[PDB]
Amino acid sequence: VTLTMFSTMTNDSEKNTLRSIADDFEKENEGIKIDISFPGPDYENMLRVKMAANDMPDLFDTHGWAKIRYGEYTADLKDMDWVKHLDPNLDPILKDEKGKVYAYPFNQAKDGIVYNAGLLKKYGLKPPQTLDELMHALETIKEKSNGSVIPFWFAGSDKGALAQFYDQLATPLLITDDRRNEKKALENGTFDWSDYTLLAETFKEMQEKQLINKDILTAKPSQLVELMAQEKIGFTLSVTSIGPDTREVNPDIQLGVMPTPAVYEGDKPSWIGGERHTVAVWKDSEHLEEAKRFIEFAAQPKYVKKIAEATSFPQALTNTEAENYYSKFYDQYEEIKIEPYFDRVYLPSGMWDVMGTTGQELLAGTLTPKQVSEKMKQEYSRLQ
Ligand SMILES: OC[C@H]1O[C@H](OC[C@H]2O[C@H](OC[C@H]3O[C@H](O[C@]4(CO)O[C@H](CO)[C@@H](O)[C@@H]4O)[C@H](O)[C@@H](O)[C@@H]3O)[C@H](O)[C@@H](O)[C@H]2O)[C@H](O)[C@@H](O)[C@H]1O
Repeated sequence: VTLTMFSTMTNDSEKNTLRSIADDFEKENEGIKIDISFPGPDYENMLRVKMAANDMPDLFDTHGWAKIRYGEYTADLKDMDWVKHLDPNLDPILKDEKGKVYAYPFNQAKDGIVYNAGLLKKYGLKPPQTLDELMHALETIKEKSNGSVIPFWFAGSDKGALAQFYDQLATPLLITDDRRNEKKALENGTFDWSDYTLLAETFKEMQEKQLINKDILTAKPSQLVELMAQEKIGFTLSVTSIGPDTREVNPDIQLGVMPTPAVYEGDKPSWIGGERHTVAVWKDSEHLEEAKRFIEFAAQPKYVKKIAEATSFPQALTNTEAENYYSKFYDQYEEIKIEPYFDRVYLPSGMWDVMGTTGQELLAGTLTPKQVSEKMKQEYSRLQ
């Protein structure tokens, strides 16, 4: 029997690691073969088509939507052994009031911004805690290195790489400042999107002042490691997970990680948390028990550790004696709270693609910042 498995993993390191775990399983389980697909930027649409057809892979990544999008398609995992080791922070995300456990997490999100620590030290820059401090850090980097380095780098041929910027900054913009937020209108379903303009404007000024890569619209995730590894990049969104690979290329580099900065004075930064890579079992799998056996195999301390190390993402289980990759900085920001992804819990499914699409067009010049907010509103209403 062959089990189908789908994953949102796009990093060669992590994908191979997953593959070799799948292989170790196959060699310990005679009847059972595992085929894994990694469609990356096309993942979410492929799974929407599979849900609509009700023809799901046996194992599939839920990538932040286990309950809200995939819930009806998932088998209940609550009786599996690994469950007692789930980091409590994920309890409300992967469990419901019935006791159901919707998916198994390979890791979890703790997303901010990654930077070249040695470069920041060279320009007398502390890690920015506000958007405005970030913009100033970008300006210093540019003029101080005299244009040698790209202050903030985005693989903008990939929509998600741009959506990511908006999605993270929406939190401090619209949610966390209890004096300036839009939770009520978001929970009404009446949010008008005027605030969102600030984000699009910010990105436009970043390209206006050459604070980002000029090849942003053509830049691909492939190219990042190379440039970080040769000290031509100040900042990237932490989700690019390049610290493992760039170290393997150049062990001299001191990278740091910092939370997503605040937008309004008085507000604090936030880590953005929740699911990153998960595997759920299709409720209607013909090999339910085999599919769960893969998960049980994968949840062994050793394989948790393998998969943990293949990224810089923190671990999801409490059972691993291993420290998180950036535990050093996390101690330094023990004060900072964790927020869920803005699009995962405050928006209907669909807004992520619009976020990324409109990020591209802003950069290409097809839309002004105001017209970006307008497209988001239009699509947000359409989704209700
Ligand atoms: O991050 C918030 C986002 O989370 C879910 O999105 C799922 C996501 O899956 C694919 O990307 C996963 C991929 O992300 C990283 O890689 C890149 C390049 O660094 O970053 C982009 C996302 O910011 C991504 O498109 C690029 O591949 C990460 O390093 C890697 O480990 C991950 O496997 C897909 O490409 C992307 O578009 C998304 O569909 C969630 O569904 C979203 O709603 C949102 O909350």
